[PDB]
Amino acid sequence: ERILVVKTEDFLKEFGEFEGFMRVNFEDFLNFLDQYGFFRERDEAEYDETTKQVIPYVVIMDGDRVLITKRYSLGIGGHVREGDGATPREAFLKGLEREVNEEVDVSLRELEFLGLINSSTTEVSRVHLGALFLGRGKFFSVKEKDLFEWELIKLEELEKFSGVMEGWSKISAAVLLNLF
Amino acid sequence: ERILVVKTEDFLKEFGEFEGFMRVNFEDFLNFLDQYGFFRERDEAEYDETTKQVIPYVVIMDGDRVLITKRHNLYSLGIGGHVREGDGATPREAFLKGLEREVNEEVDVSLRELEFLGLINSSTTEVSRVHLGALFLGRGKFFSVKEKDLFEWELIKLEELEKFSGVMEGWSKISAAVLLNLF
Repeated sequence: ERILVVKTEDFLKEFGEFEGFMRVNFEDFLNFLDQYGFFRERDEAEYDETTKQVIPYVVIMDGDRVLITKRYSLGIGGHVREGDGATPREAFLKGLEREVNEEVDVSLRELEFLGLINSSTTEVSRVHLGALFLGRGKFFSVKEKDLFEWELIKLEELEKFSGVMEGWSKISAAVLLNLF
Repeated sequence: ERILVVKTEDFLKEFGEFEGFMRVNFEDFLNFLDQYGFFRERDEAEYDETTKQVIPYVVIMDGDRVLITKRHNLYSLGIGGHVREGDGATPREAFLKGLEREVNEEVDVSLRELEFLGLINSSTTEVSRVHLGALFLGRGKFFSVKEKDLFEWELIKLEELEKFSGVMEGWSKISAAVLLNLF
């Protein structure tokens, strides 16, 4: 499984040093992936902070409710695979679609890029770069019952729930609440 | 007490939208203060998200140890305060003296470099949403806290800071993450 990465060094040169979330221009991010993105074996990428794995991270909203899942997580993330597209930008956009459709049955109406998530507080977060989207649509079901439980919570309740969340979910909760 | 503030619209225009910490150039920031900074009554800024109160926020390191303080009482990392109108003739001048004053009111230290690291902008609390943090690392000799009946302190090794960051909140937690990544 070869997956999409960028050199952390190139990421830092292009977007600067930040911890948490930062809004960026989507065109600029896609241009960045085409210029600096490459593919590596997941087994070598997982432990090597030389690179950051590019992770589309989609928060699903159905009306005024946001989907949260437990194995709580606010976003649905996955890797971008070499086979997902001819170029890093194409692979990214197709992985975004595939990634979400693996976990849930949803009819998306619009997907909005919000920005990037970069955090350094765990071994795993240090080897990941998140591309945060808000996916507005109709939620039908989760694809695998033995993998995930789900809840659809109102934004009024997200304030409460984000206290029991960690990492990217916590950051994404803060961003979503501030946006609305 | 009239204190240094900026309009949120001016802040977002200059620095954009972020949640957490972002590195910025110190000169650019000070220029930003001179261009957009002004002073307003403190009590009347607490209830207003139209403006952000500029808070110098200094993490102190003595050798390879970092200062943690504690007045539920969380451990905290960083000493902050408001910049007062009487600290200087301009926003930049008031900031720089207020930065020094702010720290000296809380602790007895002798600091080499104040290294400006960047800005903290978090929206997770009422106080957070009206505060803009200017994060510095001050390296020096730490002697004591000014008010020993208001705070306890500990100097912890940097390899212990990850543990403490796990139980801290707010700007302390963010600042711990920034410092650990710098090292």
